[PDB]
Amino acid sequence: GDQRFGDLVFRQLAPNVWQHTSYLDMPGFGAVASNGLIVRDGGRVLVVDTAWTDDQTAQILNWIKQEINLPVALAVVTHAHQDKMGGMDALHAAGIATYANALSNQLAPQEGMVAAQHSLTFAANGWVEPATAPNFGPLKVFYPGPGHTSDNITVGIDGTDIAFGGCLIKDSKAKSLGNLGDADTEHYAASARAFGAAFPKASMIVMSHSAPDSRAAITHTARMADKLR
Ligand SMILES: Cc1cc2oc(=O)cc(CP(=O)(O)O)c2cc1C
Ligand SMILES: [Zn+2]
Ligand SMILES: [Zn+2]
Repeated sequence: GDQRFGDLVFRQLAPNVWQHTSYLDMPGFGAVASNGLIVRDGGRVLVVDTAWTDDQTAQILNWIKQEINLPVALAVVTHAHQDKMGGMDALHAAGIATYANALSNQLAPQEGMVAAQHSLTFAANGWVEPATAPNFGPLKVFYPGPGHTSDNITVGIDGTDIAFGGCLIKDSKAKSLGNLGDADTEHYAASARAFGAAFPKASMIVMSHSAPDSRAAITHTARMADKLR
Protein backbone atom coordinates (compact mmCIF):
# COMPACT_ATOMS: atom_id res chain seq x y z
CA GLY A 1 0.00 0.00 0.00
CA ASP A 2 2.62 2.54 1.04
CA GLN A 3 5.45 3.28 -1.39
CA ARG A 4 8.63 4.71 0.12
CA PHE A 5 10.38 7.11 -2.23
CA GLY A 6 13.39 8.70 -0.64
CA ASP A 7 12.17 10.22 2.61
CA LEU A 8 8.54 10.50 1.43
CA VAL A 9 5.63 8.05 1.32
CA PHE A 10 3.02 7.75 -1.44
CA ARG A 11 -0.24 5.81 -1.13
CA GLN A 12 -2.73 5.25 -3.94
CA LEU A 13 -6.27 6.12 -2.83
CA ALA A 14 -8.20 5.72 -6.11
CA PRO A 15 -7.36 4.97 -9.77
CA ASN A 16 -6.32 8.60 -10.39
CA VAL A 17 -5.53 9.78 -6.83
CA TRP A 18 -2.50 9.38 -4.54
CA GLN A 19 -1.65 10.74 -1.10
CA HIS A 20 1.81 12.26 -0.63
CA THR A 21 3.38 12.24 2.84
CA SER A 22 6.43 14.14 4.10
CA TYR A 23 8.02 14.44 7.54
CA LEU A 24 9.54 17.24 9.61
CA ASP A 25 11.17 16.95 13.01
CA MET A 26 9.34 19.22 15.42
CA PRO A 27 11.48 19.56 18.57
CA GLY A 28 9.17 18.42 21.35
CA PHE A 29 6.82 16.58 18.97
CA GLY A 30 8.87 14.05 17.00
CA ALA A 31 8.84 13.64 13.22
CA VAL A 32 5.43 14.93 12.09
CA ALA A 33 3.79 13.55 8.94
CA SER A 34 1.90 15.88 6.61
CA ASN A 35 -0.32 14.64 3.78
CA GLY A 36 -1.38 16.15 0.48
CA LEU A 37 -2.85 14.80 -2.76
CA ILE A 38 -1.83 14.08 -6.35
CA VAL A 39 -4.58 13.77 -8.96
CA ARG A 40 -4.26 12.63 -12.58
CA ASP A 41 -6.85 14.40 -14.74
CA GLY A 42 -6.47 12.98 -18.24
CA GLY A 43 -3.09 14.05 -19.59
CA ARG A 44 -2.11 16.29 -16.69
CA VAL A 45 -1.48 16.14 -12.94
CA LEU A 46 -2.89 18.38 -10.21
CA VAL A 47 -1.33 18.72 -6.75
CA VAL A 48 -2.94 19.63 -3.42
CA ASP A 49 -0.42 21.03 -0.88
CA THR A 50 3.36 21.08 -0.94
CA ALA A 51 5.55 19.03 1.35
CA TRP A 52 7.18 20.71 4.36
CA THR A 53 10.26 21.80 2.38
CA ASP A 54 11.42 22.73 -1.11
CA ASP A 55 13.64 19.62 -1.31
CA GLN A 56 10.77 17.32 -0.34
CA THR A 57 8.46 19.05 -2.81
CA ALA A 58 10.99 18.58 -5.62
CA GLN A 59 10.96 14.91 -4.65
CA ILE A 60 7.16 14.84 -5.08
CA LEU A 61 7.68 16.17 -8.60
CA ASN A 62 10.34 13.49 -9.18
CA TRP A 63 7.90 10.77 -8.04
CA ILE A 64 5.24 12.18 -10.38
CA LYS A 65 7.71 12.14 -13.29
CA GLN A 66 8.70 8.52 -12.66
CA GLU A 67 5.27 7.09 -11.77
CA ILE A 68 2.88 9.18 -13.91
CA ASN A 69 5.10 11.02 -16.43
CA LEU A 70 2.63 13.79 -17.29
CA PRO A 71 3.00 17.55 -16.73
CA VAL A 72 1.84 19.07 -13.44
CA ALA A 73 -0.68 21.68 -14.57
CA LEU A 74 -1.26 23.38 -11.21
CA ALA A 75 -1.04 23.10 -7.46
CA VAL A 76 -3.46 24.44 -4.85
CA VAL A 77 -2.28 24.89 -1.26
CA THR A 78 -4.71 24.86 1.63
CA HIS A 79 -3.33 27.41 4.15
CA ALA A 80 -0.25 29.49 5.02
CA HIS A 81 1.61 27.03 7.27
CA GLN A 82 4.84 25.20 6.42
CA ASP A 83 3.27 21.74 6.07
CA LYS A 84 1.07 23.05 3.23
CA MET A 85 3.10 25.84 1.60
CA GLY A 86 6.72 25.23 2.63
CA GLY A 87 7.68 23.97 -0.82
CA MET A 88 6.24 26.78 -2.96
CA ASP A 89 9.68 27.69 -4.38
CA ALA A 90 10.10 24.15 -5.76
CA LEU A 91 6.77 24.42 -7.59
CA HIS A 92 7.78 27.79 -9.02
CA ALA A 93 11.24 26.52 -10.02
CA ALA A 94 9.41 23.73 -11.92
CA GLY A 95 7.15 26.20 -13.74
CA ILE A 96 3.92 25.03 -12.07
CA ALA A 97 1.01 27.46 -11.72
CA THR A 98 0.15 27.85 -8.03
CA TYR A 99 -3.10 28.81 -6.28
CA ALA A 100 -4.08 29.63 -2.70
CA ASN A 101 -6.81 31.45 -0.83
CA ALA A 102 -6.23 35.19 -1.24
CA LEU A 103 -5.90 35.35 2.54
CA SER A 104 -3.18 32.67 2.50
CA ASN A 105 -1.21 34.72 -0.02
CA GLN A 106 -1.62 37.83 2.12
CA LEU A 107 -0.41 35.96 5.22
CA ALA A 108 2.41 34.07 3.49
CA PRO A 109 5.27 36.58 4.05
CA GLN A 110 4.67 36.99 7.80
CA GLU A 111 4.40 33.19 8.13
CA GLY A 112 7.75 32.74 6.40
CA MET A 113 6.04 31.31 3.32
CA VAL A 114 6.24 32.24 -0.35
CA ALA A 115 2.88 33.32 -1.77
CA ALA A 116 1.22 31.35 -4.53
CA GLN A 117 1.07 33.05 -7.92
CA HIS A 118 -2.74 33.21 -8.01
CA SER A 119 -5.38 34.02 -5.41
CA LEU A 120 -8.65 32.16 -4.93
CA THR A 121 -11.69 34.07 -3.75
CA PHE A 122 -14.88 32.57 -2.40
CA ALA A 123 -18.59 33.22 -2.57
CA ALA A 124 -20.51 33.97 0.61
CA ASN A 125 -21.54 30.30 0.80
CA GLY A 126 -17.92 29.13 0.71
CA TRP A 127 -17.57 27.76 -2.82
CA VAL A 128 -14.64 29.06 -4.79
CA GLU A 129 -15.41 31.69 -7.41
CA PRO A 130 -14.75 29.61 -10.54
CA ALA A 131 -13.08 32.43 -12.45
CA THR A 132 -10.29 32.35 -9.84
CA ALA A 133 -9.78 28.57 -10.16
CA PRO A 134 -9.61 28.04 -13.94
CA ASN A 135 -8.77 24.57 -15.28
CA PHE A 136 -9.16 22.89 -11.89
CA GLY A 137 -10.76 19.82 -13.51
CA PRO A 138 -12.24 17.56 -10.81
CA LEU A 139 -10.93 19.67 -7.89
CA LYS A 140 -13.84 21.33 -6.07
CA VAL A 141 -12.47 23.97 -3.68
CA PHE A 142 -14.53 25.02 -0.64
CA TYR A 143 -13.85 27.53 2.13
CA PRO A 144 -15.68 26.13 5.21
CA GLY A 145 -15.08 29.10 7.49
CA PRO A 146 -12.29 29.78 9.98
CA GLY A 147 -11.10 26.81 11.99
CA HIS A 148 -7.57 25.44 12.17
CA THR A 149 -6.69 28.80 10.63
CA SER A 150 -8.73 31.69 9.31
CA ASP A 151 -7.61 30.90 5.74
CA ASN A 152 -8.02 27.09 5.70
CA ILE A 153 -9.59 25.68 2.52
CA THR A 154 -10.72 22.17 1.55
CA VAL A 155 -10.90 20.19 -1.69
CA GLY A 156 -13.21 17.48 -2.99
CA ILE A 157 -12.31 15.29 -5.97
CA ASP A 158 -15.26 14.98 -8.35
CA GLY A 159 -15.73 11.46 -9.67
CA THR A 160 -14.34 9.93 -6.46
CA ASP A 161 -15.49 9.40 -2.89
CA ILE A 162 -12.59 11.53 -1.60
CA ALA A 163 -12.66 14.88 0.20
CA PHE A 164 -9.59 16.57 1.69
CA GLY A 165 -9.92 18.54 4.91
CA GLY A 166 -6.28 19.53 5.37
CA CYS A 167 -5.47 20.58 8.91
CA LEU A 168 -9.11 21.36 9.68
CA ILE A 169 -10.08 17.70 10.18
CA LYS A 170 -8.55 15.20 12.61
CA ASP A 171 -9.09 11.46 12.59
CA SER A 172 -11.93 9.80 14.50
CA LYS A 173 -9.55 8.64 17.28
CA ALA A 174 -7.62 11.90 17.63
CA LYS A 175 -7.17 13.21 21.16
CA SER A 176 -6.77 16.91 20.33
CA LEU A 177 -7.18 19.48 17.58
CA GLY A 178 -3.41 19.84 17.30
CA ASN A 179 -1.86 23.26 16.72
CA LEU A 180 -4.41 25.91 17.69
CA GLY A 181 -1.92 28.80 17.59
CA ASP A 182 -3.68 30.41 14.61
CA ALA A 183 -7.09 28.82 15.13
CA ASP A 184 -10.52 30.43 15.37
CA THR A 185 -11.77 28.57 18.44
CA GLU A 186 -15.26 30.11 18.29
CA HIS A 187 -16.01 29.06 14.70
CA TYR A 188 -14.00 25.82 14.43
CA ALA A 189 -16.91 23.45 15.12
CA ALA A 190 -19.20 25.08 12.55
CA SER A 191 -16.42 25.14 9.96
CA ALA A 192 -15.79 21.40 10.38
CA ARG A 193 -19.49 20.64 9.94
CA ALA A 194 -19.68 22.94 6.91
CA PHE A 195 -16.89 20.92 5.27
CA GLY A 196 -18.90 17.72 5.75
CA ALA A 197 -22.05 19.33 4.36
CA ALA A 198 -20.19 20.63 1.29
CA PHE A 199 -19.04 17.09 0.39
CA PRO A 200 -21.93 14.90 1.58
CA LYS A 201 -21.14 11.87 -0.61
CA ALA A 202 -17.43 11.78 0.30
CA SER A 203 -16.80 8.52 2.15
CA MET A 204 -12.98 8.80 2.30
CA ILE A 205 -11.86 11.82 4.33
CA VAL A 206 -8.20 12.68 3.77
CA MET A 207 -6.43 15.00 6.21
CA SER A 208 -3.04 16.46 6.99
CA HIS A 209 -1.73 14.36 9.90
CA SER A 210 -3.56 11.01 9.87
CA ALA A 211 -4.32 8.23 7.42
CA PRO A 212 -7.60 8.53 5.48
CA ASP A 213 -10.67 7.88 7.61
CA SER A 214 -14.43 7.57 7.37
CA ARG A 215 -16.86 10.46 7.83
CA ALA A 216 -16.60 9.81 11.58
CA ALA A 217 -13.47 11.97 11.35
CA ILE A 218 -15.74 14.95 10.60
CA THR A 219 -18.26 14.30 13.37
CA HIS A 220 -15.49 13.61 15.90
CA THR A 221 -13.49 16.72 14.95
CA ALA A 222 -16.61 18.85 15.35
CA ARG A 223 -17.27 17.43 18.91
CA MET A 224 -13.76 18.28 20.00
CA ALA A 225 -14.07 21.82 18.63
CA ASP A 226 -17.29 22.26 20.61
CA LYS A 227 -15.11 22.26 23.76
CA LEU A 228 -13.23 25.37 22.59
CA ARG A 229 -16.46 27.36 23.09
C1 LIG B 1 3.11 20.96 17.26
C2 LIG B 1 2.93 21.74 15.95
C3 LIG B 1 3.15 23.10 16.02
C4 LIG B 1 3.02 23.92 14.92
O1 LIG B 1 3.24 25.24 15.06
C5 LIG B 1 3.14 26.05 14.02
O2 LIG B 1 3.33 27.20 14.17
C6 LIG B 1 2.79 25.51 12.78
C7 LIG B 1 2.55 24.15 12.65
C8 LIG B 1 2.08 23.45 11.36
P1 LIG B 1 0.26 23.02 11.26
O3 LIG B 1 0.02 21.63 11.37
O4 LIG B 1 -0.48 23.73 12.32
O5 LIG B 1 -0.27 23.43 9.86
C9 LIG B 1 2.67 23.32 13.74
C10 LIG B 1 2.47 21.93 13.62
C11 LIG B 1 2.62 21.15 14.77
C12 LIG B 1 2.41 19.66 14.72
ZN1 LIG C 1 -1.67 24.68 9.84
ZN1 LIG D 1 -1.29 20.69 10.37
